[PDB]
Amino acid sequence: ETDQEVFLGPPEAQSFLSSHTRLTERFWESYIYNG
Amino acid sequence: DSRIGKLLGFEWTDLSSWRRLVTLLNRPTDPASLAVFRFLFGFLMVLDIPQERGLSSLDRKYLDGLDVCRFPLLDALRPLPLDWMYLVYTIMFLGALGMMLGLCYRISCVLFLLPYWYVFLLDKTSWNNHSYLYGLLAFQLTFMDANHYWSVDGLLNAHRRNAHVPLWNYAVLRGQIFIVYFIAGVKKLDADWVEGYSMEYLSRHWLFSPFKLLLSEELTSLLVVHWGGLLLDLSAGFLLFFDVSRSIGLFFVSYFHCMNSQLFSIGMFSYVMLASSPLFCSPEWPRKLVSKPGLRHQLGAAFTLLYLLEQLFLPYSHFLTQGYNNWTNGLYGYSWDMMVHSRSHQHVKITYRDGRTGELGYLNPGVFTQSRRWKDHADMLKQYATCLSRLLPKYNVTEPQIYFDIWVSINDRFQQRIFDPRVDIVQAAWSPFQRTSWVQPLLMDLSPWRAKLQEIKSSLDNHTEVVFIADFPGLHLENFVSEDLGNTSIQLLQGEVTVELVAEQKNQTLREGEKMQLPAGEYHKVYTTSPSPSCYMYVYVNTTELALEQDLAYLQELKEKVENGSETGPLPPELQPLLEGEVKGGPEPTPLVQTFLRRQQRLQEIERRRNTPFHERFFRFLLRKLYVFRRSFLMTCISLRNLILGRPSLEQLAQEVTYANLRPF
Ligand SMILES: *[C@@H]1O[C@H](CO)[C@@H](O[C@@H]2O[C@H](CO)[C@@H](O)[C@H](O)[C@H]2NC(C)=O)[C@H](O)[C@H]1NC(C)=O
Ligand SMILES: *[C@@H]1O[C@H](CO)[C@@H](O[C@@H]2O[C@H](CO)[C@@H](O)[C@H](O)[C@H]2NC(C)=O)[C@H](O)[C@H]1NC(C)=O
Ligand SMILES: *[C@@H]1O[C@H](CO)[C@@H](O[C@@H]2O[C@H](CO)[C@@H](O)[C@H](O)[C@H]2NC(C)=O)[C@H](O)[C@H]1NC(C)=O
Ligand SMILES: *[C@@H]1O[C@H](CO)[C@@H](O)[C@H](O)[C@H]1NC(C)=O
Repeated sequence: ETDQEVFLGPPEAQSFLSSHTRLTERFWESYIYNG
Repeated sequence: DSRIGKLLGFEWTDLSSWRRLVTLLNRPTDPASLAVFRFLFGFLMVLDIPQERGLSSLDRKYLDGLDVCRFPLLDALRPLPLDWMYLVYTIMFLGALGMMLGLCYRISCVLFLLPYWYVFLLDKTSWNNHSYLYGLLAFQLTFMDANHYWSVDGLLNAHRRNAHVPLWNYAVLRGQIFIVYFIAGVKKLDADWVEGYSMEYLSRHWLFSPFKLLLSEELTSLLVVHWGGLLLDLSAGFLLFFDVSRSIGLFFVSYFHCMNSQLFSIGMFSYVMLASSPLFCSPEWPRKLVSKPGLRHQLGAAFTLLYLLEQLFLPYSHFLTQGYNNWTNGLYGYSWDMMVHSRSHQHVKITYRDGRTGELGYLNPGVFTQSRRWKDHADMLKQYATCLSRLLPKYNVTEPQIYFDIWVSINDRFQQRIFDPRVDIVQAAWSPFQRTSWVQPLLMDLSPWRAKLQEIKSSLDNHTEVVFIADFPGLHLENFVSEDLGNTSIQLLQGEVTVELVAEQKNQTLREGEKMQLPAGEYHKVYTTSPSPSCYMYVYVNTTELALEQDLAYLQELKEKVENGSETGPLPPELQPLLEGEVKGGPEPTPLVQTFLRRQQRLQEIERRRNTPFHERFFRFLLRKLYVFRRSFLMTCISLRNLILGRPSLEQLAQEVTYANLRPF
């Protein structure tokens, strides 16, 4: 899958804080809606 | 005439010896209720195969030539090519139809049971309680004589038309449903469920609107959602059996299952439970609506006893398979712990070191994967590490060493690591019957802080955000604050940490309460230098978003001033596209104008969506379901034609794939 979807640069891989404008209650037992 | 015999349906002397127990468990009963349950279960499985099992999405899951990392229970299991998978799903659909219509019941039950369990064991990422329940119900119904009433086999065979069935056929199903209810209730006797933490935000739904007339929102989320669920589980287990309390139990079960169907997207679980609810009535209820023991006798009793004991034992068998143990217990799917734990992942870093040059690089978090359950189990992490270790040589990487750093919090706790970030998972040791040595323990001692943290969550402004971190001694965290995230501060809550700025190589040791303002656009490190775990917090705001929002607000205010008649002076050329709304015959607009127009269009779309009648939504839902079913049928037909009569030229294949993907209209 090319070298842009498999590898990340040092600056982009250590960005710990990602804000909004870029739920978090994953309950496992919920089928993923996909058609 | 004894009271015990009237309540429980059997006398004590029936349990005195083995022969009397076998005689009791093989008494004749009416087959109507079992037939109705079989029909409903078959219909629901027929409807469920093309929706949740993945018959429509099968052409983008097992695509040939794609290198994906699978998560099967056993490494020996491998998926077949796509056409044979479609054949397997066709066989499963035929078996479900045969179970629904009662045509060749045993063969149909086998043809549904075997492929279903093959699919279930082929992937551990799609395990849930309601699929384990379907598998168990099919396994139970394989042996039961459910085809003696209201079935095609009765019309085509006189010997199996309105015949008697043993009582253990009903006993096994009743015991299974009771075990589901009671084990769910006793698993919900957790410290995170009796206190209102798990599923805390479910009281804001409109279905709980009447409860708000007499109670507050917090009392609604504590009394009704949490304690009511446990009480309803235990009471639904016990009340449906007795004749006095069966009606109230049926009403409560029906209300609870309808509300669960509407609130969640579990699928057909609520409908299957509703269909299994009337099994506790007399075995001849559907009829009034219209108007020396041998070998098998002992085998049935032995099967009933052993199966019920195994179903009781399995949810608590986590002390034997200690390899799958984690912060929670065991793999998800067969413990009946539904909606008890919630996870919010913050950051996942995958580092690789080449074994020939020594270079250090970073991989994408979820590459070569189709699910995101590998962040919480050691076995799936080991499988993913092996998959990456065998796939990376295709990208000019020699024998790699892979390290993982995953942050996760359960039920609104501190964000902490789950796996040791200094251990090569490729060469790590893992066995199913021994505890893993590279799983960090949960900081359970930091339980009460979940109160205090919430206070800080109320003290913030409308744009500030906060992230709470708990770290182990010895370890360190390396972070890169982006250029946009100006005004980022770090405060220490408990313990001792050292913060190092790498631009000038300067580190300061922070004590409790101290606050620091970290640089934006540079790298920093947090080392833990205390014998105990240290808890701190990141408080940050996005400066670029704030400036953009202020500029957009100023632009909207200027537009409103133009609209209301003020600002008699000539408009700026940049304001002209705001009034016109179309960039035709002019220069390209600034990104601010494009952003404002996009936001206005999105708001208009949201308002239009809100102002939508119910019947249009129902029609769209029906059209979407029809499209799913049609795509499933067409893809299955194409695959079967490829299998039987061979594969045509690429032009015809492309034409057929284009036709199968067409919207109904
Ligand atoms: C950056 O620091 C915080 C957010 O990270 C904010 O500072 C607050 O400053 C306002 C100014 O009056 C106070 O009302 C708040 O109480 C402060 N919040 C605290 C102390 O938690 C603000 O976004 C930025 N402040 C500066 C000085 O740049
Ligand atoms: C800032 O303080 C930290 C606190 O330990 C220093 O880190 C240690 O880093 C050195 C590398 O020079 C290692 O040899 C030690 O083993 C580390 N300590 C522990 C406990 O692991 C760091 O070097 C300091 N930075 C500067 C520029 O002096
Ligand atoms: C901080 O807020 C800004 C607000 O603009 C976010 O920025 C946008 O970033 C996305 C990247 O996902 C771009 O596609 C948009 O074009 C940006 N908007 C612009 C330039 O107006 C940003 O992602 C947020 N997070 C960080 C870490 O900066
Ligand atoms: C290096 O890798 C790239 C893509 O991963 C590709 O050109 C080839 O596999 C390698 N090329 C050379 C010259 O080693």
